[PDB]
Amino acid sequence: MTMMDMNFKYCHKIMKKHSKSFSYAFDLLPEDQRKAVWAIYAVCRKIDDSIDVYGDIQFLNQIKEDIQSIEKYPYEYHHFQSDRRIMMALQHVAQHKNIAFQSFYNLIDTVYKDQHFTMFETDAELFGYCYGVAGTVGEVLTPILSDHETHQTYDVARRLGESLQLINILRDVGEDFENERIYFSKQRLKQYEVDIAEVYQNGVNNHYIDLWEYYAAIAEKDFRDVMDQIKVFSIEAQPIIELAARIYIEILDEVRQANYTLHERVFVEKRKKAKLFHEINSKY
Repeated sequence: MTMMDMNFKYCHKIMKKHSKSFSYAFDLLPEDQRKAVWAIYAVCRKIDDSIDVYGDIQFLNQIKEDIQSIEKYPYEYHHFQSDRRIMMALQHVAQHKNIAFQSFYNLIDTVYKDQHFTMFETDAELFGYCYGVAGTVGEVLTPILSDHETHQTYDVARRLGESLQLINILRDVGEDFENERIYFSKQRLKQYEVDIAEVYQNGVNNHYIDLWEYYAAIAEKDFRDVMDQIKVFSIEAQPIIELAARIYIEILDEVRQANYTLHERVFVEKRKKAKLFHEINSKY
């Protein structure tokens, strides 16, 4: 194990700890590609989690300065201020692949703003947030998952990232509420006559189910549109992205099977993930 291997193994640890679903799928990529995904995913996770280190923006400002250093001087040695293992790995990736730095900055800007979170007035604001925290991740991963990127490649990766984030929102309604966050928009909540605190206390009801399904239908349609355009990705990445996506679509059914509970985090069994891989791998 070289020092750089240690850095990437740490990024893998971070990715697998945060999401068994994505790790299950992306770890199937060829070695050089999966390591780049681990590094990009790990940087985005550190950014997403940064405010709670001390309780303010210090660490986030350091992550940003580190990324700016890599962008400006990819081939110079930097004494990183945030997490050296992750930044050394990101820099290693940047030395070999085009990295969309402004997408990392859009993500950082979204996380800074989330400090002053106020509910979204409309679905456009919710979808803007999905872009900021997840469509940006799809954008940064685009060159790793495709041989020749076009605006189309980025558009499909961005839409996949945003769809996955909407599924995350649909799975986490209860845990997010506990953490003083409601992502459904005020407009849609008013329209469907739903109060999340009231549902967290009293259980599901038809108004809530209708609202949840309204968003689930949007995620499912976007998923279909991404699958229809899967050929923008490299031949090796195609079944991996289809698997990652199918596992997430499956979380929606797990929520329905659990009667839309706001009191536990549902999940797709590892054994079920393997079943989905078999079904897709047989098509390829």
